[PDB]
Amino acid sequence: SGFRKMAFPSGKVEGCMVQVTCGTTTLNGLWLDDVVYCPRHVICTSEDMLNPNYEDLLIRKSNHNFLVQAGNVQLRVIGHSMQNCVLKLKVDTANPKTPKYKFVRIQPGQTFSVLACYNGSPSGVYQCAMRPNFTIKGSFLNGSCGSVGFNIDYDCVSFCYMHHMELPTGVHAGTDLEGNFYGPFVDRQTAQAAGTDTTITVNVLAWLYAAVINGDRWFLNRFTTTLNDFNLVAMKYNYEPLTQDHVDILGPLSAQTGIAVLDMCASLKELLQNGMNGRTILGSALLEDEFTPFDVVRQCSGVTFQ
Amino acid sequence: SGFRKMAFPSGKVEGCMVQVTCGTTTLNGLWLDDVVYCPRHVICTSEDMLNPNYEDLLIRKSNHNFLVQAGNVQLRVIGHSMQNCVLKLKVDTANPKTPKYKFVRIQPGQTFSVLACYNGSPSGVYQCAMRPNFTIKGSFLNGSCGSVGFNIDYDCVSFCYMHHMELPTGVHAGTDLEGNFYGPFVDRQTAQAAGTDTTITVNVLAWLYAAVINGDRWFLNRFTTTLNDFNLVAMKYNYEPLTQDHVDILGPLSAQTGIAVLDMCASLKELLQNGMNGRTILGSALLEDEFTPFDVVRQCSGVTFQ
Repeated sequence: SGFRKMAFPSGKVEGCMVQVTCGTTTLNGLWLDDVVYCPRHVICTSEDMLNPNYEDLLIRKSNHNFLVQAGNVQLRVIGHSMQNCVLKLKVDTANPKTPKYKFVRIQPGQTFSVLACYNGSPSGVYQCAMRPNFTIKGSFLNGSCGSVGFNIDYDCVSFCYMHHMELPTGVHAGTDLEGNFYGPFVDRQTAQAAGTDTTITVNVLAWLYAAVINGDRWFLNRFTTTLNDFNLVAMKYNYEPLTQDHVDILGPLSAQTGIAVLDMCASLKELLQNGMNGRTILGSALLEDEFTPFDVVRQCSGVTFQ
Repeated sequence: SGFRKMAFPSGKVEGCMVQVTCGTTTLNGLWLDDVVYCPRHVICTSEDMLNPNYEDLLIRKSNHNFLVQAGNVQLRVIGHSMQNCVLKLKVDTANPKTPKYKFVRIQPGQTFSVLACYNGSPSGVYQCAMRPNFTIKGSFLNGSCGSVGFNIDYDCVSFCYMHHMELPTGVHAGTDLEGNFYGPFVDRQTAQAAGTDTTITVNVLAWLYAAVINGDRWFLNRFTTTLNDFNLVAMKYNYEPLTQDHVDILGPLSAQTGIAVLDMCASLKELLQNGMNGRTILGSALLEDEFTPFDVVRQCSGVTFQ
């Protein structure tokens, strides 16, 4: 038993992290096959970030201007191209540690593991979620750019996030592995405002199911509710509205615990109005929304990977 | 910026996990060099656990009774010995992926990363702490026995925990890599009661320092206090008493933020009495004690590893 904020094993990603240097800037890159992916603002100086013209900055760069280093082995750049907001440096050597990988663009509310790196060297791993405003609440310092978020399906590594910038508000924004930013953000140092950071209601319900599995049942009440009457209360507290698709995803958890989705909603509705009265749920005094229904199933059933 | 419950990269440990089977029981093992370490209750049946005599059970076992499997490669057991509560199965093949490792016995309050495994296959990684009652609040299912806790110092992997059993209360107990249990626990299925689970005060202070670094300062008050007057209030709330050694460890954090240790204690003392009044600190409505002062420095400065 027990429930922890669990990340995926990062071994298969550690062997793909390299150090990319272009001029004075040095950040991390993702070495898969004979291509290295990195944020395109590696070609910028501290002054260029205020208003960069990436097309013009890239003209004055040649293949021999990029220093790709894997530990102590130097990679030779044979060709460079800019796809959206990422650079694709084609190197001469393929990565022998290239795993069965895949590029995926996730939706808000999904979770993934982040491997924070500095100078191509791994520093730590943690789990987080794509907020509804397309930001993530991560832990990044200067030089962490190029760190990647990923999930694992048995033996396949699904890359879904590359870190690009920290907003003046302390939250983090990045792109998929094709160079398309999540949200309306751009890679320049300017005041960019994010929207309302709502709570991922479907994730909260999955977390309450995990609590019942582990013995916490005090929040179970005698009431029920309707999908509409719940969303009416949810919107008032800046909670994402619940749809029928969300009910279908919670089906397995409903079957294992013997508690209907709408009944669990009635317990949550009560919690949203009356609070938690100093009690805790799974050792937390707040409602957690960084576990998806799949995360709960995976952790409460012991799913392994290559 | 930002602050996350960060675990160490598990790549160097993934390559050391194997599957150990003896009769009907199958659990995980740690393959370092030509030796495989695993819990000794792998030789027990479900009935033997109620009152096992490990000496007598081990006599009826030969080297060819243990099935050590690394992925799809079979290991040959050449010699077995029982050191305290762990079995040391000497195999014929040395692990080519053996990292610079080290066995260490940690003290209560220290933190480490856990690699939860099933059938020798990694499942997830999370960070946790050795509670003052020598238990850990982990996430383990049946078959997770043999999973290891570890830290990383640059290129050296320090193994400090092996999981053995789940207590009837839902908490977890295990041994160091020499087979000595943490706490007064034994590897048999019987009612074992743990003591008072107090709060690790030194870790809470380190966490408050991390908050100030990241912009949360509302808890900073105008008071101060003495080491004795604080411990008087701490003991009332089941907090570990603070010693001078703890003050010395918080020195660097005191220098970076410009806030004296005793002043931060005065802020904590206030929080312990008046509560948090619905406010949060680093996104938490409770006082966190699973970050050591070293963890905070490491995450707020970007320490990398091999």
